[PDB]
Amino acid sequence: GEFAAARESERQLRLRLCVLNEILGTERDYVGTLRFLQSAFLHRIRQNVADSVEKGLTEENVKVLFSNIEDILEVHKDFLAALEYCLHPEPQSQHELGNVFLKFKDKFCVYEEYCSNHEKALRLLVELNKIPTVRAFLLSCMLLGGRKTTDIPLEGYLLSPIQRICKYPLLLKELAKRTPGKHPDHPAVQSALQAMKTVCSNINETKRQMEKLEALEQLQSHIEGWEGSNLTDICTQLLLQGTLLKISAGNIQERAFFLFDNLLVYCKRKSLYIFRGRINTEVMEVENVEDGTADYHSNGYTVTNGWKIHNTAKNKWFVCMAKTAEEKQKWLDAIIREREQRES
Amino acid sequence: FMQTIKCVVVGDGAVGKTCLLISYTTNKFPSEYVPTVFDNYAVTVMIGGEPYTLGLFDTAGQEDYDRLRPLSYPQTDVFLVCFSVVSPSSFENVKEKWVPEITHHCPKTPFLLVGTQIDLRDDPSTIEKLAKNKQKPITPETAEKLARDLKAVKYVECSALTQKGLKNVFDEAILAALEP
Repeated sequence: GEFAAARESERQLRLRLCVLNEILGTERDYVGTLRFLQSAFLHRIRQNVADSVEKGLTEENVKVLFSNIEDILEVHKDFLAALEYCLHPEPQSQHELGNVFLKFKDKFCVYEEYCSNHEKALRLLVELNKIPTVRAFLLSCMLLGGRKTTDIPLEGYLLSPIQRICKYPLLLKELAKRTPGKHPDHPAVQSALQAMKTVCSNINETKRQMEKLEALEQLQSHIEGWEGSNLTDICTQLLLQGTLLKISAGNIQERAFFLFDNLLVYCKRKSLYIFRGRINTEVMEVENVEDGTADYHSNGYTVTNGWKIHNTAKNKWFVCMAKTAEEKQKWLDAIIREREQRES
Repeated sequence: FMQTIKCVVVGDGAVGKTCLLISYTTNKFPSEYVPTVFDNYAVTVMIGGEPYTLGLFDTAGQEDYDRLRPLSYPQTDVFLVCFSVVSPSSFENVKEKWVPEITHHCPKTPFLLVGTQIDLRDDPSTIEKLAKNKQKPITPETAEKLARDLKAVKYVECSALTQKGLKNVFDEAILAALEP
């Protein structure tokens, strides 16, 4: 009768203990991994920089490869210690973790620098591996660290943080699941879950915007004869690009157009492109031209999928045309969205 | 001098890819608890009498983070694209999300179509739940159709609970990785 209820009741506690224990243990393992990364590799190359440099490891390479992993480690030593303190001596049913997650939320932002850099790190790594003595060195560090060749290489160990930080919310959802409603930890657990999800969101979006910025940088690096301030100063992302026919001052030129938030650029496609012109969207009026129209702007040419662009700052006009209606709709809608967002 | 193979397991959340990896790697779990964390794990396998190192990587938790996921994809030797046979949504997500992504990031790298939780095909409760939506489980035929369409190497089924076909999934993965 009440014995069934008791059985179930304890059966739940078993699972909760399983959750807490998994959290603690996986944390210990993670910290252990980072510690191995520090002691086996960093300490070794620091012991003798002559060998590392001679055999093909400049400090630039180390710096790019390992990023800010030691800071992450310094965070997780303290965090693990906090966990050990809260779960003293071992996970018990009435133990409440959520607050230790909440206390350390703003500490985790350190990951943002790592992930964003990681994409470069591995891409650097693949290069360094092609060098004989460098690869041999990096294997030597693994061997002198006691661990094996068949065992997981440096790459995975470098990958580990991005895996680790994304797993805390799952742990916390299972924990919130095994936590009773009137349990003192329950709300702290829910809150901790939300916080830890927000962390991952921030990391992700940080990486994204970083990559967009780098896209702008690349695009500028592939354009010769650029005029005015850089895109990185006044733009955040590329919205749309494509080929249009440009009728200006009597000239008929096919050009590559790039729409950035805040401005539009047109270039001559050969660097891959030659800068032809730029227009701040804040002083740009785009006016739709009905298909079939022929005026002095178009030099008398009959228009299909065309429109006129007005640079008010220089009081200049010119005609843009597409080959498909979809392209026209694309550019129009994109400019509309850009202008819509720039105000707010 | 024993070449290592990188196998990356991707797919919808809660299809049981983690449970799959854990069930393959170890037993002696008390089996009432479902561990959520699978750390990267090397496994020595025998193929044609020759030993290889199968590196196992999990992607669980990264589902909502599209920008973070491709950080795991470089240097991959073979992919496992998973979906639950009792979850039409995951099945559709293989077509709408995962295969296009892994093919975008690694065009020349082979991938297998993995159907999971087959043991739930004969669960009357699950059948009822799906019947409320006028749905039904994924038939091996349909999934093989999908596999052939998306140019997957082949379609493999398994149950982490029953361990039916579980090992052979990874065996086939290694085989696909060892294709010239």
